[PDB]
Amino acid sequence: SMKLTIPELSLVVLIGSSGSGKSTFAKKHFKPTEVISSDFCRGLMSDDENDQTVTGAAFDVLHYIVSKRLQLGKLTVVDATNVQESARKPLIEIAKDYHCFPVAVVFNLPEKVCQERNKNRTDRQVEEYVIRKHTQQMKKSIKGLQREGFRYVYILNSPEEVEEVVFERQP
Amino acid sequence: SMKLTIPELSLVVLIGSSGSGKSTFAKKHFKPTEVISSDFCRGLMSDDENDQTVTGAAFDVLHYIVSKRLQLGKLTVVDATNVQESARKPLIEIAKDYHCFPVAVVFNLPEKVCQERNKNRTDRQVEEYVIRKHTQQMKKSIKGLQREGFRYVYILNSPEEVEEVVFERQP
Ligand SMILES: Nc1ncnc2c1ncn2[C@H]1C[C@H](O)[C@@H](COP(=O)(O)OP(=O)(O)OP(=O)(O)O)O1
Ligand SMILES: Nc1ncnc2c1ncn2[C@H]1C[C@H](O)[C@@H](COP(=O)(O)OP(=O)(O)OP(=O)(O)O)O1
Ligand SMILES: [Mg+2]
Ligand SMILES: [Mg+2]
Ligand code: NA
Repeated sequence: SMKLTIPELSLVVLIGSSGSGKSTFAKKHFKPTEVISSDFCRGLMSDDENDQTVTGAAFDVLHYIVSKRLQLGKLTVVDATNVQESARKPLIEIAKDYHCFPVAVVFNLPEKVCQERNKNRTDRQVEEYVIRKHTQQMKKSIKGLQREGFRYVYILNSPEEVEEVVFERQP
Repeated sequence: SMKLTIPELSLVVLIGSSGSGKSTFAKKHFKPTEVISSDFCRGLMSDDENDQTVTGAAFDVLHYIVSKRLQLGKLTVVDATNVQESARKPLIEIAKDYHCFPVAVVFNLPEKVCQERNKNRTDRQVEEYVIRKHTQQMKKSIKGLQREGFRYVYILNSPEEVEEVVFERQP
């Protein structure tokens, strides 16, 4: 197993393209209420599925909910693409403000893997250019993550490594 | 500052080319007794600085000294180049055997920075080809370190980042 150590009070930031398996991973490894997804926050603003017209509001709500959970000392996982630096920075700042370790878990999978899983999704799907872009952004992000403020940086380089993951929480 | 978290009982493996500043870094951050260097272990086998028959035995001696330290629950830093997988493999196994976290600290510095320090060294120097080879090996090593068994992988990408390091011994 790939043992990934996280402190009992952490902000776990999932980083990966649409289709990289973040929400699948989150559900496998964490309790439902520990996981806050951008999709869930969008659904609070709109009964339409994946409504793109409320994106700004959805992410504001995500930040707010995350900050309130950390305030109460509760480990939180952020389930969003997080491939842009502008997306990760507020999470880092929130974590620092609540004296919580931000942790990066990166889904460094080949583009083709996400493109392939995308075409077979039942919930929703995106165009191929979106996953190409997401994958480029993710790859560009990897080097600078520690410097951005992530205390622990876990890069998963293949589906097998993702599968093998086991989290060890330390209090 | 770049805060790098290490458990109280860790095997810290320095990874970097000759000239990358490993020994200097080890001296700044750790106690002299905590640090076991390949140069020291060679010295135990020969006063002759240019002996290559000694290398195997000196690595055996280093592994054993590290083993006995970790068995005694004493944090140990391996000050050797460690740019080859065959050199890291026994270190990881040793850490695992004494239920210690192996930590990788990688001096991901440009070849030219290492070559220049080496030129300016007054204690002992290596040939330029050695540093060219180390740097390529260090670079090829980065991606696989987590998979090799390192529990925390810390990549230092510039002299400034190296200089900014603060170790935090919490877990
Ligand atoms: N390890 C896996 N092996 C095979 N299929 C997988 C794996 N993980 C996820 N999938 C499938 C489930 C889905 O149909 C599809 C996308 O997974 P999902 O977890 O929704 O990605 P995601 O949450 O990263 O995308 P988005 O960012 O669009 O929410 O891939
Ligand atoms: N951060 C730094 N800034 C400027 N000069 C440095 C720095 N670190 C080391 N040096 C200089 C001092 C030494 O004369 C020279 C080599 O450093 P040293 O710590 O001996 O490297 P090393 O331990 O990685 O080499 P080797 O693997 O050959 O033992 O470089
Ligand atoms: Mg998802
Ligand atoms: Mg040295
Ligand atoms: Na130093």
